[PDB]
Amino acid sequence: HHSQDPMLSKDIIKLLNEQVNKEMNSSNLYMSMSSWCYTHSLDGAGLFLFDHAAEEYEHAKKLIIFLNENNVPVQLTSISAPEHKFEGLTQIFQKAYEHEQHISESINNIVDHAIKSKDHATFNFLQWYVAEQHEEEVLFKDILDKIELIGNENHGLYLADQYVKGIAKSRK
Amino acid sequence: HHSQDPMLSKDIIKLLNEQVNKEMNSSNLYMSMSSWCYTHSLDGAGLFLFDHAAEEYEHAKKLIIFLNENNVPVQLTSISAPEHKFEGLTQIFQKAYEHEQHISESINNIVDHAIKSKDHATFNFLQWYVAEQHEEEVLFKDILDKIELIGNENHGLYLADQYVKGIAKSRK
Amino acid sequence: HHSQDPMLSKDIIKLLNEQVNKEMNSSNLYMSMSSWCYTHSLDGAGLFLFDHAAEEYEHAKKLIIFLNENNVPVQLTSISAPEHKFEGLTQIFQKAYEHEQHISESINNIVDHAIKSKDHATFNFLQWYVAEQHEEEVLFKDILDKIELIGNENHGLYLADQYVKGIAKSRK
Amino acid sequence: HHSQDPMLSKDIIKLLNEQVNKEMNSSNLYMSMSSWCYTHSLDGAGLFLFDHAAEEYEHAKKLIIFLNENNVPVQLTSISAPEHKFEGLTQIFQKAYEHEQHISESINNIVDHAIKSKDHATFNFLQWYVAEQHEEEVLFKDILDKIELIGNENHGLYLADQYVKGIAKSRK
Amino acid sequence: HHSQDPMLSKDIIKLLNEQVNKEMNSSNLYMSMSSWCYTHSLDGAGLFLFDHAAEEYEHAKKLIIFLNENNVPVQLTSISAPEHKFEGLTQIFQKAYEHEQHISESINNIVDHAIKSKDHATFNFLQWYVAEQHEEEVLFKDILDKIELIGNENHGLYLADQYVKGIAKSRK
Amino acid sequence: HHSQDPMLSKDIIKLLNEQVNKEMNSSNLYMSMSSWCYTHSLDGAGLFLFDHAAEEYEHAKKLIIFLNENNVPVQLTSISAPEHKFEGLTQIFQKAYEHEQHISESINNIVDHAIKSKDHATFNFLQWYVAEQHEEEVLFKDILDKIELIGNENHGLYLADQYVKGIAKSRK
Ligand SMILES: [Fe+3]
Ligand SMILES: [Fe+3]
Ligand SMILES: [Fe+3]
Ligand SMILES: [Fe+3]
Ligand SMILES: [Fe+3]
Ligand SMILES: [Fe+3]
Ligand SMILES: [Fe+3]
Ligand SMILES: [Fe+3]
Ligand SMILES: [Fe+3]
Ligand SMILES: [Fe+3]
Ligand SMILES: [Fe+3]
Ligand SMILES: [Fe+3]
Ligand SMILES: [Fe+3]
Ligand SMILES: [Fe+3]
Ligand SMILES: [Fe+3]
Repeated sequence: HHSQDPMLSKDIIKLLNEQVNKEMNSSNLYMSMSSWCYTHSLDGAGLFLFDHAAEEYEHAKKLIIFLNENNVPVQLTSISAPEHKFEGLTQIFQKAYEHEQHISESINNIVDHAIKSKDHATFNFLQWYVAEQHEEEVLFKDILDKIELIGNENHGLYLADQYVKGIAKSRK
Repeated sequence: HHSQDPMLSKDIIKLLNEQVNKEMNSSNLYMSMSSWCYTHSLDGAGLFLFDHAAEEYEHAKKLIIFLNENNVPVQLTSISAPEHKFEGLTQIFQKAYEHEQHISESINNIVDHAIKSKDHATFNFLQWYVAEQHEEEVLFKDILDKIELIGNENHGLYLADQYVKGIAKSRK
Repeated sequence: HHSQDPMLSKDIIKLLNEQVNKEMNSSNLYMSMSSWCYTHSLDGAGLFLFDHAAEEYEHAKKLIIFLNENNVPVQLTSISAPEHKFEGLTQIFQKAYEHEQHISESINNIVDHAIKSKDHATFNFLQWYVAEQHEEEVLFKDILDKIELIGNENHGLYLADQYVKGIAKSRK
Repeated sequence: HHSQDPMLSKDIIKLLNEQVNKEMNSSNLYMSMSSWCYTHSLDGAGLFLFDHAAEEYEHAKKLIIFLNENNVPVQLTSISAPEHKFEGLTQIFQKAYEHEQHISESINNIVDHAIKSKDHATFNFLQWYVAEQHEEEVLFKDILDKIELIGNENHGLYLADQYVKGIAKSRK
Repeated sequence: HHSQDPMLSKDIIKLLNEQVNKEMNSSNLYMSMSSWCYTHSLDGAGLFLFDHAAEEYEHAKKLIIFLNENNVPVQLTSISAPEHKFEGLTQIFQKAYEHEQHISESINNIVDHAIKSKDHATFNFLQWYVAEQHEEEVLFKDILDKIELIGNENHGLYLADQYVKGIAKSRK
Repeated sequence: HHSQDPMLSKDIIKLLNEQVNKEMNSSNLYMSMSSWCYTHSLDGAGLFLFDHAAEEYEHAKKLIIFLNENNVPVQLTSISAPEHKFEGLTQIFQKAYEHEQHISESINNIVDHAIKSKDHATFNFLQWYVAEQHEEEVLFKDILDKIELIGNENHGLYLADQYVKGIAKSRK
């Protein structure tokens, strides 16, 4: 039997499939960061990063659904093992914020290509993703700001972890 | 500051981490099978396999939570690129059933090791997973039996896909 | 058409099929004991033993369901005619308690074999059955204890039968 | 102590006891037919025949209750091992319908004997059983008619099994 | 009058009776630790440890109930006078965590012996206890981790005690 | 840091700590009596005495709470092993009633000393305990009276145990 061709252009297909893989890679990075926190008495950050990891995978799934509905083959590549070597809470959140900036840039690039290609189905679809990623990037900026404001001296780590725990609980 | 040592034995830690990675690999395999179905006019099987993929990832997350609570570092490996080329619906479900048999065996091995090691915290924890995996294995056996009973001749693929669609919707 | 092979090992299949037949045999034994009581003015014990007979058959049915779901042929043998010759209420409950001990032993043997064979699907499945059989064995111990405490002298049988009637009614 | 004599005549006692044993035999036959269906990818028929088997045992229990209330000893015989080898769905339902015809005849015989003996307590008691058996006999006639109308060619078995599955679910 | 023999084996009887006494030793230890905290301005830890002591006694009672139902004599030994002198909050929780590890090991040993003896009534019964003990052991690990993360330096004791107070209140 | 001195006098501290240990001893005695009843077919008395044992420990805990709130160190001594051998139901309740009389005397002594010392905080606190102990003493007098009224002959033990069972259940 004959099935209809992919409804999206080759360039958009490539960008979206790359994004699915990016989100899967991201989810594993956050699981690794989460585990570091949990094994270093930082269960507030552990919980926050675990729930964030789960959310990034939810994004991957929503992108997959869009590919499926457009008859676009989902092309899953090898998901690289995440980094696991971390120096401390501040470094983890510094890395995480930089990572979120990279994710934001990647989404901006897809949306820009959708505009250039006149693919307004894809442009319109990605709007929830633009909005949610913006919220996540801001969130990581705010947490990093707070960790750096508190510091790590006299009970600093405890204060920071409890702050992050509060955020984790308020979001679930 | 000093954090407490992992609460599980070395062998159990390794088997559980390997299981997390098995479930992640499984989830990506099912996403790939799902995509094949969606791109070959089999949206019933597509939906079923997508939802199943998401469920295997849920299992991975529950395993991660247990590792976290026991102060056990989670070691995520590189998740292999799943098979993407398939012959048809029957082959996909034949492969899936064999895969579920492998997953069941892997869990049996962990539970057996927990008994031998006298790790009854882990034995007790794994019981939901034993039960859910058994249900999933039986489910794939049943779907494969039904696909083989219907066959591929005449409107066979349509009938089989609609049957699988019904299961997918009922499990939501 | 091809149907999938039994999902359980040959040894486990044999043990479970034997257990189905054991429960059917047990249900008929209890019906016989019940009838003896009803025809000797002991309607309290009659009701109790009838309802117990029905419960043992419910166990047989649940075991059958498990065999069915695993694609295991149910092999029903001849169900031997139950003993019908009884001396009195005490003897009936002495025999019944010994019988329940035998049933408990038989279940212990299946669970032990499941562990040895690493069949944790079956181990996990049998847990409701282990728990319920334990309750039933304890119940028969308690009733036998009470019958022996009361005795059969001045209104003893009436007192014992009314005691058992109370239990029967409280359980339904 | 003295217990009152059986309240029913010798002939009626024998026919009723024989009927209890007939229903027990019937229940085991249907369990065997059900198992054949479940192991040959016919889970619709499997479910239907399992539930029917359980219902025949319910009839046996109601007959036993009546014997008990009339101070009539229940005489349980050895329940024969049921047929376990079958040719297919059509043969199973052909055999089942013939079996239901036999059961209907057996009940007709008891009711007739009750009239001849002027045992109107028994005649009156049996009316629910006459009514329920008639419904069951008609049901098996209808299912057999449908299996024969569909046939075994093409997707015939699948269609027939799904039809029977629908009936099974609607009767729950 | 004759009462039925104990329903458990001599070895299991010994292990379970030892466990009852272990829980009653534990309960008294925690009451003593709790008192130390209350008399040294640590009412958060005082409350937590008092409530924990009460819970260990609840476990002892549940074990006693199981012994009673199996006609097993409860053999209460002398309960040793608990340690009453302590160095501080960190030492108390270090000692408590080590103690909970010992309790976990003791339960693992009973469960292992139940498996070896084929006593699946006892195995099944102990599962709530395995699960609850695991939660308690994890809890003490978590509290010790937090006490160590905070430290005893300027306001440290206050912060740690308030943290423990929050846990105590949330578990009520 | 400085913690405030105990708020009670040395004599009152001694009497209250002695009372905590008395109640713990009492609870273990009643657990032993309960077990005797349970292993000699007297589950009515078994349940009653088990629940009473638990209640005596509840008293111990309430006393401990009062010591804690007054910054008074709790001084737990060795709890000696309870008597495990008994002659029968009457003997157990005779011993129990005498024991309750002793407990009542001990409380009277503390209250008297509180009045003499002008410790009206303690006098006021103990009023629930005076009232509850009075009810318990009266209860054991009533049960002993009933056991003696019934006797040990001709179903006497059964009648007495059932009477006590009724009280146990009504107090739950
Ligand atoms: Fe993000
Ligand atoms: Fe994102
Ligand atoms: Fe501070
Ligand atoms: Fe699975
Ligand atoms: Fe799985
Ligand atoms: Fe039983
Ligand atoms: Fe049973
Ligand atoms: Fe009497
Ligand atoms: Fe019928
Ligand atoms: Fe019938
Ligand atoms: Fe058709
Ligand atoms: Fe504990
Ligand atoms: Fe414990
Ligand atoms: Fe008292
Ligand atoms: Fe008292």
